[PDB]
Amino acid sequence: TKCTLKSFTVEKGIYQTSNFRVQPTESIVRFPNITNLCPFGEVFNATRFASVYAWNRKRISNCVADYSVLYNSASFSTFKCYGVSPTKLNDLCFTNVYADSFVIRGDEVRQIAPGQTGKIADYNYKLPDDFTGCVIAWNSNNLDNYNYLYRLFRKSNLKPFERDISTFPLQSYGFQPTNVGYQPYRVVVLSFELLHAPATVCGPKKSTNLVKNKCVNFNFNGLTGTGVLTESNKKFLPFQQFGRDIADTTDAVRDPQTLEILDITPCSFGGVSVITPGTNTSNQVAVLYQGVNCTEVNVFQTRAGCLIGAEHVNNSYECDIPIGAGICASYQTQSIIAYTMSLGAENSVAYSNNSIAIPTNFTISVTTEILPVSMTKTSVDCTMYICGDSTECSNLLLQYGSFCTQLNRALTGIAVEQDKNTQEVFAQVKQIYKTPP
Amino acid sequence: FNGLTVLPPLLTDEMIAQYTSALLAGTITSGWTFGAGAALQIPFAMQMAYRFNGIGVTQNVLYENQKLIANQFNSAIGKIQDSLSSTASALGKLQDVVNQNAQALNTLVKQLSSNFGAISSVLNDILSRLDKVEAEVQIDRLITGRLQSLQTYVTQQLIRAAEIRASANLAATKMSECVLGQSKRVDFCGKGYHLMSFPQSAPHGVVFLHVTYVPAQEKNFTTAPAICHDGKAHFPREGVFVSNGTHWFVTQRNFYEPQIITTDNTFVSGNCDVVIGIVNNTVYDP
Amino acid sequence: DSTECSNLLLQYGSFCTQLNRALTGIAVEQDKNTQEVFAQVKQIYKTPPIKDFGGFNFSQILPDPSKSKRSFIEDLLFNKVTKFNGLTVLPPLLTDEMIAQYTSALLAGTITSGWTFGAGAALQIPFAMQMAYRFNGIGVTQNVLYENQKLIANQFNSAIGKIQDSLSSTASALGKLQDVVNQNAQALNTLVKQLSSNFGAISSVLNDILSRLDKVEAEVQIDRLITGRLQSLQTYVTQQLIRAAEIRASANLAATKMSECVLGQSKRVD
Amino acid sequence: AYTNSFTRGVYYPDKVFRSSVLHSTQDLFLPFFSNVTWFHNPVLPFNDGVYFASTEKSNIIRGWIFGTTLDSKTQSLLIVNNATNVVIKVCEFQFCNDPFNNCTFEYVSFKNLREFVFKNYFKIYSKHTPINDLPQGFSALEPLVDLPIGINITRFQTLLAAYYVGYLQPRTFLLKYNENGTITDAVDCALDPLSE
Ligand SMILES: *[C@@H]1O[C@H](CO)[C@@H](O[C@@H]2O[C@H](CO)[C@@H](O)[C@H](O)[C@H]2NC(C)=O)[C@H](O)[C@H]1NC(C)=O
Ligand SMILES: *[C@@H]1O[C@H](CO)[C@@H](O[C@@H]2O[C@H](CO)[C@@H](O)[C@H](O)[C@H]2NC(C)=O)[C@H](O)[C@H]1NC(C)=O
Ligand SMILES: *[C@@H]1O[C@H](CO)[C@@H](O[C@@H]2O[C@H](CO)[C@@H](O)[C@H](O)[C@H]2NC(C)=O)[C@H](O)[C@H]1NC(C)=O
Ligand SMILES: *[C@@H]1O[C@H](CO)[C@@H](O[C@@H]2O[C@H](CO)[C@@H](O)[C@H](O)[C@H]2NC(C)=O)[C@H](O)[C@H]1NC(C)=O
Ligand SMILES: *[C@@H]1O[C@H](CO)[C@@H](O)[C@H](O)[C@H]1NC(C)=O
Ligand SMILES: *[C@@H]1O[C@H](CO)[C@@H](O)[C@H](O)[C@H]1NC(C)=O
Ligand SMILES: *[C@@H]1O[C@H](CO)[C@@H](O)[C@H](O)[C@H]1NC(C)=O
Ligand SMILES: *[C@@H]1O[C@H](CO)[C@@H](O)[C@H](O)[C@H]1NC(C)=O
Ligand SMILES: *[C@@H]1O[C@H](CO)[C@@H](O)[C@H](O)[C@H]1NC(C)=O
Ligand SMILES: *[C@@H]1O[C@H](CO)[C@@H](O)[C@H](O)[C@H]1NC(C)=O
Ligand SMILES: *[C@@H]1O[C@H](CO)[C@@H](O)[C@H](O)[C@H]1NC(C)=O
Ligand SMILES: *[C@@H]1O[C@H](CO)[C@@H](O)[C@H](O)[C@H]1NC(C)=O
Ligand SMILES: *[C@@H]1O[C@H](CO)[C@@H](O)[C@H](O)[C@H]1NC(C)=O
Ligand SMILES: *[C@@H]1O[C@H](CO)[C@@H](O)[C@H](O)[C@H]1NC(C)=O
Ligand SMILES: *[C@@H]1O[C@H](CO)[C@@H](O)[C@H](O)[C@H]1NC(C)=O
Ligand SMILES: *[C@@H]1O[C@H](CO)[C@@H](O)[C@H](O)[C@H]1NC(C)=O
Repeated sequence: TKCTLKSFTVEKGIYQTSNFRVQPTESIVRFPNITNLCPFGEVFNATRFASVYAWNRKRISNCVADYSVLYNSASFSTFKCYGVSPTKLNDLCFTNVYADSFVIRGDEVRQIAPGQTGKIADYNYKLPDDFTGCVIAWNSNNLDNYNYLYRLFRKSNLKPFERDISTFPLQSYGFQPTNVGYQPYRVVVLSFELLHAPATVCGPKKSTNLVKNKCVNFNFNGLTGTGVLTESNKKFLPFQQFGRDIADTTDAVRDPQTLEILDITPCSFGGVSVITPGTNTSNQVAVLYQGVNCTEVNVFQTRAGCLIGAEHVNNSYECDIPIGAGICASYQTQSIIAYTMSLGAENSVAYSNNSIAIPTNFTISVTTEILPVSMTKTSVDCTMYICGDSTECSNLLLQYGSFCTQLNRALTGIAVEQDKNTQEVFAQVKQIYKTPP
Repeated sequence: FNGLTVLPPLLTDEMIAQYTSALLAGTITSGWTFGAGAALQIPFAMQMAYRFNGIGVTQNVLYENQKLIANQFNSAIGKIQDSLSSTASALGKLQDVVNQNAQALNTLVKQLSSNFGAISSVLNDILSRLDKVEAEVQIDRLITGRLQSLQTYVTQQLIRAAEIRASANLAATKMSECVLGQSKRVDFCGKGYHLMSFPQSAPHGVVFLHVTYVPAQEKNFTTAPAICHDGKAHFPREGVFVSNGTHWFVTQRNFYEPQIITTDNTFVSGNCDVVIGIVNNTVYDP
Repeated sequence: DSTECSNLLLQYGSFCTQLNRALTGIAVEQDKNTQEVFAQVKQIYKTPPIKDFGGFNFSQILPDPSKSKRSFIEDLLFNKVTKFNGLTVLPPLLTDEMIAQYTSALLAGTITSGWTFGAGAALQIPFAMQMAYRFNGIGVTQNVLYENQKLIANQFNSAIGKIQDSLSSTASALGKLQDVVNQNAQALNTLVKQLSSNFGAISSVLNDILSRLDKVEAEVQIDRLITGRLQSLQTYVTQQLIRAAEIRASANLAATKMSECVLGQSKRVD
Repeated sequence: AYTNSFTRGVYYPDKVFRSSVLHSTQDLFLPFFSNVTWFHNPVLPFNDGVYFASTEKSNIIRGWIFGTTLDSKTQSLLIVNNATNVVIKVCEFQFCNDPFNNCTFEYVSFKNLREFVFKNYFKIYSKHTPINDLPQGFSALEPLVDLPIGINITRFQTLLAAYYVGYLQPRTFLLKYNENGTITDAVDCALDPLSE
């Protein structure tokens, strides 16, 4: 509290200091229980690799793997990867995948993506713009000719992962199936698709336990989140896998192994406040956890949440410090009590169809009303504030145009208005008046 | 002093002290009249007599307590000096406005030291470190930060200035109606029926010393909405009927002073039968 | 709650705290508004057991203890009138129950004692004797009440009936408060929906960026998300501050109407 | 022939459960006040995407050719069905006269008003419904198929009750999801000023 409010003494009050959160006890991974491994054997030791102007492809599906494991291969020479955050290979499950395979000159292994100095990609092996993958390659002798060929030109780039089947300039370098820059390089590329869907081809993780009713972090195929995995009282449509609130945030998930419809309760937040007298008056503090139930947190429960270190009391008083939901607290014979507040003293009025009371006496009640009437007449220059009026900065501040002028003017408006407020208040007498001796 | 600035008021601290002295001098020596136009001088003992009538307590009550009221007033003034001599937190709003100004400016200064994804928040570093080829990018982030912070700060200042201006209009209004006047409007001068108030200045603010009348001791009586005297009903001209338990009186609504009910303090209003709870009495005729 | 984001929020210094401080200022202002509208007398007044109000029948505006002990009419009001993450509702200090106590106390003074409980503590008077003063405060002579007493009570009791019918038939006036609820709901759901705005980032969901990017790249996008979400948060808080100034004007107006129009009789025409 | 069928041929946009809520959406959809052509064998364009309905119980309607060339010799899509046991292929076909190469994809799965919708890569939605020229009733179609098939779908023709046809447009829509997340009602956000 002292650290928050920046003072070696803090006054009597309630102060928010933080938000308590129930911590996720687990981090969870689940998907349908996959039953196969990625079919690299259909491509990475295939007896024929195609001429890249008509590159080969096969699907990869129903798989769990570390995608770096192809670095363990004896036959492959290299295993390069594309630039969009490449460590993400082993994160959330892939939903459709391919192995794409062909022959090139060995210098062309760098050309297996568009925007390079490439002869291979834009006229033969064109990737879609954010498609994900890696290039794995070797001289052809590591598996199995001048009949291996690549295309030099087209009038514009061809379609993404498509072949323009037609009856056309082609070339081959020093190619034999027993032969880097002019060797025939056998390639396989792994191509991973972008579609949001349940699992098909996952990282090296597995479906862990469906840990219900704990606050947890989770993933379901790729539906990441954090919350209490409470079971639902709701029915999905048969094809629906998860659901969203009136707030549009994810309200629910089906277990990606089962019709277990889970409806999430938030991992409980609770606005942390300290209740204290002046810190000079006590170092005893009472701690409020706004909206929580007294659970994973003297202790007491309120409609405003759980409360700790205050001691519960039945007697009602004027609200020395407020807590909310009618609860208030004070430091007394000592410790911090907490109570339902007084609404003032009760008074059963002596009413009847013939009853009256009339004041026999009065108090004159000379009483302060404090009113503010101006700010401090503050003023600022955007240039002196933002730039220190340094020319090299002021040049750039003028490209942001009238923002300077309108802000400096707005505060000038305020500054003129302070003496306006002052005269609207005080200058209601146009003269000045002098009191008698 | 760091490119931030404070302008003086036109009306400096002691000018305000003269201005409030003029208001207060008018308030003491001429009552409400100096608001309307001419500050027509009026003895202060005639002024509180008018303020009494403005709470329906008739002015004879003032003079029949004259010095005793003065003792309560002076005592309450003394208790205000005591209250303020102890209670720094009596000035909660003004100290809070000053604190919010200070917090806003100190936040604005802390935001000078905020980086906004620049390599530094001391602008001079970038100017000392980089060509405009990159410094324009770094300086653009820092500008964007300081500028968003200004737009933000200025918005807080403007919204806060709208509260201050509402408060200032309210203050000006109380100075019009509760100082240069008497507010008949209950609780517009705080608790009690209102008589008069006095201005006192404070740093960037004002205090009103509201001299409200508050009723205190009371007595317990029987009452009736009307009386019969001739099978004619009779009613009070002002105030209300009461009995202590043996005799009926008319008394004023805000202070127990009994009078014999008479033709001099009542009006006839036809036959009794229309009224629920009308009672018999004898009404006198002077 | 992401640490990787919080590391970059720290570039922008005080703003998160400043917004929470502004919202705290608002929250205090709500309890203060409520306190300064309703708690204008430092006592609960108990209703009398006998309802001998000269023929006037407050039974629909007064509590029934079998009910929270709201009035009859307040149930119409609670019935006709109608999101959970980062965003929080906080309870009032004065619960709807305590407000029912306080409005009952106000009303008990307003029935039993007229304006007097606004100045001192309540001094009681018969209700038809209070209304004869309220007539006097519109320049209508006190006898005009009694010369029509039971008829005025019938007009009043009937008008109370027509009020119940109007309020039961339609929410037409309550639209003015359903409006505040709606403005809040709109602002809050806007503020949530803005978490799903991209602001020129490769995703709108921060966790999706943290799943999609390695941190040297992710910073470049997260700076956009933070700046956008923040600018939207500041925007929202500015709406809420301006709306809080609007509500503060409304609260001071309401408190003034309570001070002059409940605890008294404002001669201020219309 | 023709009929304004008004409101049929809606489909579920996503795997997102919702409840009791007026959700909003944007996709290739059948424009409302849906004046479908009525048939009672021909080859038709595919346009933006196809909406199809067959009122059948004789089950003389069997499926459709789709794609580009349709009638064999090179790849084009073909679908044939019986309830949901569907058999689907893209080959150079051949056909039975009176039953009453390059398969880069192949797969095995009046009163029946059976509705079907086809769009991009490729997707299919469908619904069986009972009835007893397409009537101005209501439907919403389940997203039963997803199809990385790559065929240049631009033409189609029915294979062989009665049937009816319309075309999608990219349009904004509003949906009333219910107590079980069923779309119970819908609005075309450009149909008329009220719907807008
Ligand atoms: C009204 O109340 C005041 C106290 O609030 C009474 O003041 C006392 O007056 C007598 C003389 O009349 C003095 O001897 C006492 O010393 C006073 N006490 C105080 C505390 O001031 C006053 O008498 C009351 N007046 C009426 C008319 O009831
Ligand atoms: C009601 O007030 C009247 C008038 O003050 C009281 O009657 C007077 O009582 C005193 C003492 O008994 C007598 O000296 C007077 O002569 C009485 N005057 C009259 C007009 O009779 C009466 O006692 C009061 N009653 C109560 C219940 O307080
Ligand atoms: C007021 O006093 C009069 C008598 O002065 C009461 O009038 C009598 O009422 C009874 C019952 O209604 C009749 O039988 C008599 O004939 C009436 N006498 C006269 C002279 O009118 C009257 O009832 C009293 N009212 C109240 C409210 O006290
Ligand atoms: C006071 O008003 C209430 C209604 O405002 C009256 O209560 C109704 O009484 C009748 C029988 O007389 C019942 O059938 C109704 O159900 C009651 N209303 C409700 C809402 O339940 C009450 O009778 C009136 N009393 C007087 C003395 O006027
Ligand atoms: C998960 O495994 C269990 C046991 O083999 C099986 O019953 C269940 O259907 C599987 N779920 C999925 C969708 O893979
Ligand atoms: C191909 O065979 C070699 C060993 O001869 C091995 O390095 C490589 O990983 C194999 N790949 C597959 C998919 O069989
Ligand atoms: C601390 O505050 C208390 C009131 O809460 C006051 O009595 C005391 O004098 C203060 N002491 C210091 C050293 O500030
Ligand atoms: C706390 O949780 C218990 C669970 O049984 C519940 O009965 C109680 O009402 C809860 N209280 C609050 C204020 O949440
Ligand atoms: C409050 O009063 C109840 C009885 O009304 C009693 O059971 C309870 O123990 C009391 N609690 C405290 C904190 O005094
Ligand atoms: C008036 O007298 C009765 C006597 O029982 C008492 O109960 C009531 O509280 C008194 N009221 C006042 C205002 O003195
Ligand atoms: C007051 O009410 C009672 C019934 O509660 C009745 O007997 C009495 O006559 C009434 N008195 C007046 C003055 O209305
Ligand atoms: C449907 O469209 C055709 C032209 O495409 C038109 O002749 C026919 O009248 C329309 N029918 C309806 C029911 O709108
Ligand atoms: C697809 O094939 C058709 C022939 O059925 C052809 O006319 C059309 O041009 C092709 N599609 C596109 C988008 O060009
Ligand atoms: C098979 O593929 C070739 C292109 O490789 C295509 O020209 C031909 O039309 C296809 N033949 C059949 C019978 O589908
Ligand atoms: C379902 O549809 C296709 C096309 O008619 C057919 O080949 C398949 O055999 C049918 N299913 C059964 C169970 O016969
Ligand atoms: C939801 O499904 C239940 C059966 O699971 C059914 O009783 C209920 O009527 C359905 N409601 C709607 C609106 O579909």
